[PDB]
Amino acid sequence: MKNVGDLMQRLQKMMPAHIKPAFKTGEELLAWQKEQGAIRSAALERENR
Amino acid sequence: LKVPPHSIEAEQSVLGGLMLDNERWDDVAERVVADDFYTRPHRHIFTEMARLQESGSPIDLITLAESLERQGQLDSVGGFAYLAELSKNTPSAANISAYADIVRERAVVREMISVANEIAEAGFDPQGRTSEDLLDLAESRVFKIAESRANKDEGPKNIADVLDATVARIEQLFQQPHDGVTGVNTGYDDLNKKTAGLQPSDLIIVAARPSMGKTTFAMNLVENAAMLQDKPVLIFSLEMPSEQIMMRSLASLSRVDQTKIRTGQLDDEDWARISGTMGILLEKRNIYIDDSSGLTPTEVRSRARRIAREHGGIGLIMIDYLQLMRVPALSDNRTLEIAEISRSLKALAKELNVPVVALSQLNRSLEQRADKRPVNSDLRESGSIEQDADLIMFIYRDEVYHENSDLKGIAEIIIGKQRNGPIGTVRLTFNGQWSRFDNYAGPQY
Amino acid sequence: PQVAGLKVPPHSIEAEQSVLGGLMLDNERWDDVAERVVADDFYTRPHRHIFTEMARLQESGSPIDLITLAESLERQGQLDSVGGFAYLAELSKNTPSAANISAYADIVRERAVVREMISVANEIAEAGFDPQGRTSEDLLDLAESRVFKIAESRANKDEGPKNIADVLDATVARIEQLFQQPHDGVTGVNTGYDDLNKKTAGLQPSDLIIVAARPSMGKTTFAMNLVENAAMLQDKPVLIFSLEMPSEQIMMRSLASLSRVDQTKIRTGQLDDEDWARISGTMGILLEKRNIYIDDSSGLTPTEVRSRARRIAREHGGIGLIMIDYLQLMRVPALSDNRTLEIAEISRSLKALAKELNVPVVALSQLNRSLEQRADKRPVNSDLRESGSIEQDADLIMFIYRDEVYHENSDLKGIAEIIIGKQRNGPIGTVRLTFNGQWSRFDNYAGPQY
Amino acid sequence: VPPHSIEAEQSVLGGLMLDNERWDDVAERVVADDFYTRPHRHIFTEMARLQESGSPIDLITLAESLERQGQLDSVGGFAYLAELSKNTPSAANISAYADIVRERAVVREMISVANEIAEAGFDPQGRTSEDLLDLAESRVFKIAESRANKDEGPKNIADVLDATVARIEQLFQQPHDGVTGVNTGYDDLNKKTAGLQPSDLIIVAARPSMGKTTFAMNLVENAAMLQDKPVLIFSLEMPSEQIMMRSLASLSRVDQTKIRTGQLDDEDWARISGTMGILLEKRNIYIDDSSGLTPTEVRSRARRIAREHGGIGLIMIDYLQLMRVPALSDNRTLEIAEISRSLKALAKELNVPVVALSQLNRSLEQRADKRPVNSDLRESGSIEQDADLIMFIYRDEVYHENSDLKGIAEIIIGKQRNGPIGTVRLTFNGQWSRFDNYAGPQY
Ligand SMILES: Nc1ncnc2c1ncn2[C@@H]1O[C@H](COP(=O)(O)OP(=O)(O)O)[C@@H](O)[C@H]1O
Ligand SMILES: Nc1ncnc2c1ncn2[C@@H]1O[C@H](COP(=O)(O)OP(=O)(O)O)[C@@H](O)[C@H]1O
Ligand SMILES: Nc1ncnc2c1ncn2[C@@H]1O[C@H](COP(=O)(O)OP(=O)(O)O)[C@@H](O)[C@H]1O
Ligand SMILES: [Mg+2]
Ligand SMILES: [Mg+2]
Ligand SMILES: [Mg+2]
Repeated sequence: MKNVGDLMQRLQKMMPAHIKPAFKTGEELLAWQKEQGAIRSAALERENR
Repeated sequence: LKVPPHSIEAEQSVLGGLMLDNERWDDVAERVVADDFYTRPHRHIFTEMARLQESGSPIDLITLAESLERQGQLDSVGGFAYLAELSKNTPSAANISAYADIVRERAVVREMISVANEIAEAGFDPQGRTSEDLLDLAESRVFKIAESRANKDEGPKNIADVLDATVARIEQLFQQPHDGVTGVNTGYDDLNKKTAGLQPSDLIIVAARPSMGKTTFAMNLVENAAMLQDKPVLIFSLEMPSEQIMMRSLASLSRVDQTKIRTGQLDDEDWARISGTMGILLEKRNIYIDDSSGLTPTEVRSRARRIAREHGGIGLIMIDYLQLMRVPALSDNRTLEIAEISRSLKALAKELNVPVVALSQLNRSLEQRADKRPVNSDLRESGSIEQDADLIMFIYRDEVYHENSDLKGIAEIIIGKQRNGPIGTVRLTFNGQWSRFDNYAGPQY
Repeated sequence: PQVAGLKVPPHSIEAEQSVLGGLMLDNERWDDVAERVVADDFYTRPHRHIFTEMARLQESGSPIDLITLAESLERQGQLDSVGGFAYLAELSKNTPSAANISAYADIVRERAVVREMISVANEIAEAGFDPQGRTSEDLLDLAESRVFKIAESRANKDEGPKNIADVLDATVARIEQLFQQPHDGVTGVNTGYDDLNKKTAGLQPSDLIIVAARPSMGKTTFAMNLVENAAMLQDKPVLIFSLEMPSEQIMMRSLASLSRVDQTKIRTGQLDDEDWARISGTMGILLEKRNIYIDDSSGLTPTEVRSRARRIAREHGGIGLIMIDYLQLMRVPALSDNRTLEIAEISRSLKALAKELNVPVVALSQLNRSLEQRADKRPVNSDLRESGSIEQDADLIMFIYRDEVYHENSDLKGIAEIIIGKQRNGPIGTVRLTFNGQWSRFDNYAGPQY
Repeated sequence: VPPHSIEAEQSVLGGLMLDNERWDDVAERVVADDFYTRPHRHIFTEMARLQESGSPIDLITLAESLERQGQLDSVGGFAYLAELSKNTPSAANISAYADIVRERAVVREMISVANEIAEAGFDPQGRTSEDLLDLAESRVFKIAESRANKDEGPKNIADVLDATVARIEQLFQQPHDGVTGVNTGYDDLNKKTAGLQPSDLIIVAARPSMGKTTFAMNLVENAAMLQDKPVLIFSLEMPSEQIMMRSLASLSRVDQTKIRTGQLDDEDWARISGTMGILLEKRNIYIDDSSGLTPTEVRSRARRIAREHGGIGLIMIDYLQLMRVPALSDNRTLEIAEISRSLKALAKELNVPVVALSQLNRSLEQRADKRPVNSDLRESGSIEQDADLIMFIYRDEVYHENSDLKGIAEIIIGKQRNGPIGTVRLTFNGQWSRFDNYAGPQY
């Protein structure tokens, strides 16, 4: 019904441009997730104590 | 003479026409899908073409072979020499999209044949099965084709064909204000939020001890959602017949107590309301009613499919006092009966892409606790509906148990389980002499 | 050989003979079979038409055996044409037990579905290969309607889901028919207790009333008074299931109550002329009417109750009241290991009955003796422990308290109050009635407010 | 006469020439040497060889590909080959015909062998008996060897051992990375597990609100981007249009709520576009929003995927109770046993893991500890005996609201076939349905 590039351009109407992900791939994203999770764990521990 | 019909010629014509024309691809993409073709190499070709028209758009002959190399599939689908002929042919200009139209048509046909074959199979091989669980198979498997502009029958699906529908669900919103709702509107602004609106695939349970207004509540919901929409609804009633139902719903609307209806002591200013709510129920013809005695879930599904066959996929259902629902097959034991029910209901809600409201009851062992705010353990039906469900909204109208309370004219909701969101607690009022809840623009909570 | 025995559509023929052999041999079962089988569920045309007659007569002309059937079958010109009389005799000759029918009608429905699905699959496939230049839109709606016609062949014509407008027409016609005549506050059945109709609007016609109490409050008397009154206040039947005690006591009590004389002047014989006058009057008023019907049974099930009631409904008129007494005796044996589920079953089934006929159902009960250790003793919704399903199904509950049992110093003598404890349409309240039980009847109480 | 059927023959060949799904359901039962005649044997050979790669075998693909081997007007040719397509529209039961074909074929073969035994018995031709009977043995055992389902049988120690040395060989030079199979990212969890082993039943099970469907989505969501190899999801609990919103939200670290409303900022839209486009150049995942299943149906879909391309690497079934095989729905324990055995079969078959979610019975509420164990699930331990791993969940802050453990989900491993028991701590944040590691104090 609608394919990838057209799907992406379709969703792009909802946003402004110059919004790029700057992620480009997967393992980098997982690294970023690891970092954010370990950030959060600390404040979580604070609130517990 | 008797063949599954495929147009291999026109298919390849489409392919080679897309090769030397990377522009006229979205228009074709409105019609053709990878599952729509017949052999495998054409599918590999098409899906790679689409994956590349995402990023690498100018592609005629060779970039496809390069990408096909980058995952290492050369010679698995013919090869470069094979592709040369696919390139040379189809010099067409005028007619491409008609070929796509007819090929999609052929796929619908082929699908119908395969389904008919599965039906006959399960006929010869019932596999320890009743007729009731067999007609339903057949009916559902046909109706799933009759519906569904896209999204062919049972079986898994790739991702892009799902992201289409999901981005459509997101994009339908921004054509209008968000309104808080992502589903159906209840008419209660206190409740749209913590529910995010009734999501239209889910089983709901509206449980309470007997005299708390749960039936009145669900009647109010289906009522309001009759007039914030233009679709059908149903009212199954294992508890009382169409007359009391009509009176109560009518009076919930026109705001005159039932005592001034069945009697006839009513005034002009009341008839003023009645004529209007009447003429506004008649000029829509949404509601349908089912005043049965003893139902099975099979019958429920049957009636639903017919009413959806008439016009539109329906938008809301109500079922009354679920503990009366029987199937004689498992009359020996009751727990598995409840389980099979809840299964059927959930699959229905997921079939027609609708919500369901299925009332219930609670075992009274919450009497002797002296707090009496219900929670998700007092209901004792194996917990087989503490699991299947998606939204559970108990009720506690305090001025039934206590008498001299400051909490009169109130019936607060309690939410126990939400599959897609949080829980909470909500406040509403009750004036049972004409049977309708109302919002509570009151203190903090 | 057997390979060519696979292309045959599945069928049974011995069951098909045996069913009709039993029905022609016995008419008591037509309910069950017609609740499992339809004309087309058979294989061929003769047995189909036979079943057609064996249902269409029992609509109105009940008897259907061998010759009372043929005497109708002839008038449509079908003797010696659907097998004929000589062959038809075979069905009545063999299998003379009528030992099992229901099983021999399940499998027919099974094979019938299994066959009417396959005859559809082939007829879809052949057209899917012979498209006739059709188009999908003109090709799939036929398949929809085809598959759905299967289930439509079974469904009774008047049990489906109604539209709003027809229901609404019924409602406005009801209100119209009311305004053609006085209202009295009543919306159905009357009782005789004007104090009661206001909080109740009469006994409504599609409900499950309950009347619970301790042993000696007198619930039984109250239910008898209700049916007794609704006899003379109607031109329509009633029933009673006196599972407690048999007819020869019930009618003494009822007669006596109607005539304001104590029982102990009847079975003794020390009575006046005024007495016998008031006796003969109520007698000759009961017997010129022929409303009531009684059943001094012993132990029962809802499955038999429905049959005994529907026999009455199909014989003549539609009933308008029922009473059931001391519910606990109603056995449903599969559950007798337990009791909670038993009561749930009974309540469920009686509700379904009453709605299947659009009539009221009085039904009595008992209360567990927990309240005694409270020193208030006015019963409430929490002291009846019978699964508490009766606390859910019922559209009405009306307990009974009467101080002059517990206490004896009473300022409240000869007075029985009615503690309503639930309602599905009206509101709750409390009623104050008087008791004079040497002839077993309750009465109104024109008195102070409460 | 030798017994041999001809109606079953024509029907089978026409049906496979009509419905190209059935090649599995036939070929499981039937062998090319079962037909009494040779042309149809050629035809069946062609069918199997094409369905190896080319699915469409009806008339025209079959005729045109068979043309190249120069075999027309030799099996009855075009018009007879079409006469197959003339009759038999419904393909009523391809299965039973295909059963009796094999039946009579085996009977005929064995009777032939017996006849040859007798004739060589009365006609020795300078033969011993001891050196003879090896031919009787081998002649009789040739039957099933003509049937052998693609070279399955009792392997020898050297082949097995070389498979193992090949494992260590491929594994050693590349970085050890801890993993011994499939990954999850949780570097605290890979230690007690060493990876979801490639051929194992895994089960996940905790009470409703403890959020386990989330955990399974997390596993597939990670293992996709760590691989370039497929997965599956069977959502018997909710349709895809919620699944993808949830998973997208999990990756992009933004709540479900803002999406379905739309009050989110460019900081979020960037992460959305990233995870979107990064899924949409891989096409790993495959979803099914079905409702009612049988394990056979499941096997069919899965094998379809694996035959279309390559081999899968994961499965995630959801809310296993709804999986029926209706023959036994009068009973429960036998039912669950059947699903367990069937999934184990599938799993060992394709050399895949399985992740089959479950539920627990509420009895544990009456225990005052509420840390589940192997007993609280009451299915005669049918899945318990069958697992190759189990790991429960327990999020404290449901029950004891005042507890000093907020968004701290532990993972109680209650059975493990290869490794030992253990315990893990993890953190739950249901705003976007995702677990994270716990770089905090001990456990
Ligand atoms: N938007 C949200 N905000 C807060 N909590 C949420 C939200 N969405 C989901 N949750 C929580 O996540 C949990 C996930 O439950 P789920 O994954 O369905 O497990 P199960 O399938 O066993 O019910 C829910 O119990 C819910 O409390
Ligand atoms: N006309 C009325 N006057 C006063 N109260 C009423 C009236 N109609 C209904 N109610 C009250 O509203 C409540 C609604 O109960 P109901 O809707 O029957 O819930 P359920 O079906 O679960 O019993 C009743 O408990 C009753 O007291
Ligand atoms: N002939 C009588 N004379 C005096 N009192 C009577 C007579 N018959 C009954 N009673 C009183 O009236 C009550 C009748 O109620 P009853 O029929 O016993 O109700 P239940 O069936 O609930 O026991 C008796 O319990 C008794 O106290
Ligand atoms: Mg109700
Ligand atoms: Mg009595
Ligand atoms: Mg789940």
